[PDB]
Amino acid sequence: NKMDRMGANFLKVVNQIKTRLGANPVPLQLAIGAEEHFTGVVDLVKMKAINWNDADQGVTFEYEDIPADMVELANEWHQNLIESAAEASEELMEKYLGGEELTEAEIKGALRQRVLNNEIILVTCGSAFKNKGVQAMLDAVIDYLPSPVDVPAINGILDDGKDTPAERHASDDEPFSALAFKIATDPFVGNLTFFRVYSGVVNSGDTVLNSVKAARERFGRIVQMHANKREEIKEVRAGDIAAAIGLKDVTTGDTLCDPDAPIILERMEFPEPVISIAVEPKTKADQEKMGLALGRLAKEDPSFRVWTDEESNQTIIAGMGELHLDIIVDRMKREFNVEANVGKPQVAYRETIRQKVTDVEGKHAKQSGGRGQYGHVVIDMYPLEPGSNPKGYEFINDIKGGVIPGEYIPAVDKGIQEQLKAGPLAGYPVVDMGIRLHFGSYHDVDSSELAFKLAASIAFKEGFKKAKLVLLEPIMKVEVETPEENTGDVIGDLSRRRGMLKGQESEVTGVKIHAEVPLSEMFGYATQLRSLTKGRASYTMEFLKYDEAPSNVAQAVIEARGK
Amino acid sequence: MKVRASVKKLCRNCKIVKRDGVIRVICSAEPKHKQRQG
Amino acid sequence: MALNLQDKQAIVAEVSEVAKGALSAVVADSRGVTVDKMTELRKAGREAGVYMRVVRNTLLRRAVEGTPFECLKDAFVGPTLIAYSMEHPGAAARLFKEFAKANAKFEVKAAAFEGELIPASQIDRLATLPT
Amino acid sequence: AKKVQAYVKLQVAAGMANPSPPVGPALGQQGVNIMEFCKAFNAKTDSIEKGLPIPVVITVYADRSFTFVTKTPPAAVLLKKAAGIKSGSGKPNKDKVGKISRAQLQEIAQTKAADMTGADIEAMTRSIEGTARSMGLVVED
RNA sequence: AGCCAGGAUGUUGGCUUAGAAGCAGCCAUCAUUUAAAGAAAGCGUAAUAGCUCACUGGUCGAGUCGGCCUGCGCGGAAGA
Ligand SMILES: [Mg+2]
Ligand SMILES: [Mg+2]
Ligand SMILES: [Mg+2]
Ligand SMILES: [Zn+2]
Repeated sequence: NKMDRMGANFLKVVNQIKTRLGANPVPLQLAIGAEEHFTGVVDLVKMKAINWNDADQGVTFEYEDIPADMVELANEWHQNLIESAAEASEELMEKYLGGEELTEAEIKGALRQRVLNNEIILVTCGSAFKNKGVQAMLDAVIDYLPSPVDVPAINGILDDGKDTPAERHASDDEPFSALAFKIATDPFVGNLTFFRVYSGVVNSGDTVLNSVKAARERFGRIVQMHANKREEIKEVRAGDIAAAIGLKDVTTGDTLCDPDAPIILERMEFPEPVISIAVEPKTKADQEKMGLALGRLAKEDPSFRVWTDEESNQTIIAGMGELHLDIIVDRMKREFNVEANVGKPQVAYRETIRQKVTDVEGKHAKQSGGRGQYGHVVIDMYPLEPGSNPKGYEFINDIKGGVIPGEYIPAVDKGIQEQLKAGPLAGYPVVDMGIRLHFGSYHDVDSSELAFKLAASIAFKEGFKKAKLVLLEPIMKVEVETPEENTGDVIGDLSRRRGMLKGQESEVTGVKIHAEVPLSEMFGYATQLRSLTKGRASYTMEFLKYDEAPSNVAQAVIEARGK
Repeated sequence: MKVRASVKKLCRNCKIVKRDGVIRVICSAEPKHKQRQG
Repeated sequence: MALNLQDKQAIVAEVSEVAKGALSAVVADSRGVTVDKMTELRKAGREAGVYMRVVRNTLLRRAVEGTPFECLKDAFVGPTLIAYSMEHPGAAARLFKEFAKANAKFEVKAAAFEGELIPASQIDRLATLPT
Repeated sequence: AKKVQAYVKLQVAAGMANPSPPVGPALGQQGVNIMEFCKAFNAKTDSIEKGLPIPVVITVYADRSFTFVTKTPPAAVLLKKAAGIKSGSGKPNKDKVGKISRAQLQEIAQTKAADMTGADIEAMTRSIEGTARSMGLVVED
């Protein structure tokens, strides 16, 4: 398209297609003239130049005699078209090498065959803005693109798979099968399910089985579509794309069919969101309405997910881009109206001891005569190492001096959990603490456990202050691919940030870079990456082990509340 | 450019030229070393 | 530091080693490689000897003044870069072989490796006896 | 055709072949994979450095294979395994920068005189002597 | 001054050891290997390739290079 725009060259675009994408392309319609004097196109089969008329809006055109300005390159590419079409069967090539010109019908059929097996792509030229080329591309859609029964049938699995479970020829007689490719939002009914009937017939009011989830759905209003507009139709035949009102539970990519039809279809894969944002409405108490809006927009779109992380109150918004994610917020402002501003996510820190070990203890004068008991514990805090266990709590029982009563000796580890689980420093959990009980004191009458847990807590507190332990940031394993020309820029950007690097690896179609970066930094990293790489890079997060980092924010989150 | 009253050669590729009497610094490496008047 | 006294001295200090030992070499400055040429001049210093003065102060006038006392063909201008590798045990030794083998590979060019011959009339190498 | 062609000093000296993970992702230009990482180096990484530093030249070839006359056993490893103290510069004016004696020099001379040679076998011995002595501290012998 | 070009293959340095790269931090380390090797010049400095700190050989025919003092000038120097 845009053959009218300056710099236009059909040949260069064809060569770019061959060199970059990988397909070998056969020209179908060349172009007469330069960008401004784009009269029309010349087909390489009928040998006619369909110059379009400027006065009317492309509806009419006039056929000419393909002038001598391009009568040699045209013949050359026409011959290349013949030769390329002849690579469909030996009967074509044998007559082609026999010196006789093949008839147009067999050329078109052989091309349709080559498009069907996807060996070649047929390239047509034209400019929609200049009202030219569109009729010829639609014509080549009729002549070359495949109809539903112009390929073999779709396959599936039945009862955990079979040799040939389903080969459903698209017909009006076989039992109903379909796929719900798209879900849309209607404020007046609450859903809009787009489906393509691969093989079968279904009608208004007919019940269906959602094979994957094994449940019943009634088709209330099957309709056909003209963009936003909807037109009621009584029935949908096989091979037709329609929208189903009255579906309330079907996720994108779920097969909808009558019973005894293929349970699972191939449409089982979706991408992973790269951009993660937080959002919070101006009035904080619109949270239920916002949550409902997010839940609907997440059920319709499988690549947009909303999970409310339970460490904080923030709602986490994941998406494919900053555009994507802000269209998902102004759309909320306009339909299902809520006003919400996006921001940054908060910080999930942890802690590790800075290689300090002692034998600290705690003691409260709980006796006072009347109370009747008291508790004391001698503990020994130590770290193990940053990242050897999944269970950070390590406890090797060793109680020797003052051995406590024998019914809850191993039960003096779960009581320590309520300090390690959350919040000792600034409301952030701790990892790797090891306790090792050697001494203490008690009296074997009724040694109160809940007030013995106070001694352990004050012991942990004292150990913390004398330890001078430091904060641990979250750092993940990003992996990026890019062409071997932007390696310098990507590695420079990670180096500008406080990012480590790991792997000098080069693929065959690029390079896989591996880097360890913080989580408080690199907010909106994907969009910056696309900017500095010409939108040709992806990444992933593997949530690897935390690493130490010099942070001026690590203490600012606890000196905000002081002591 | 720079119209500072004290032009100097900030790097090695700067040259001192005296076009129109005015003493100028012209740098054939990076244009941030272009000054006007001695 | 190619001053007048240092040149007048090093001219004789480099003519002496080639008038007491074997012929010397010369290697131009066209295209040297990082290891292909550096380790070739390494092997040259290895086989030829550890006393060769691979430096070059072979100006035409300095040569005609200093070196031309004996074997006056050296006085002829050496219009190329020069790396001198003499040879201890006889004439036309491993150094001459390395120079002749460097004129076509493993160096820029060896300026045909003409060398110094006491007779100065034998174009052929010192293999006169057919045997 | 062209020897090596990519000269990047981003490879852990000896030890595990192709130790990219420690070396860092900043020299990704080179096209090394699991094919050229265990062809020749895997079978001749024994008599050079058994627990010591021996940098290796890849010598990648444009002939669609990888093989060349690889470098002989390093002197960096000779003077780090015959010494005991593997220290050096950085803390060379404060404590031991490693040991260097005539025994390590003779070892490297009789060992690294295959391919890592210079203007003499004794000249590569002086190379090992410089690589052992100029660390900042040398044993007295 | 102008032109024909050459600086490691013990050397991810023996290295702040996850190298920070024959020219990041860095310690110092001619490191024979020399028309050259400084473990540091702008390119990628985190790195190759191809121009190259520095340095010289070959060309090429009379002056050249920087400082110090002094005279007289130049810019700094825009108002009703
Ligand atoms: Mg003045
Ligand atoms: Mg003035
Ligand atoms: Mg003014
Ligand atoms: Zn400048």
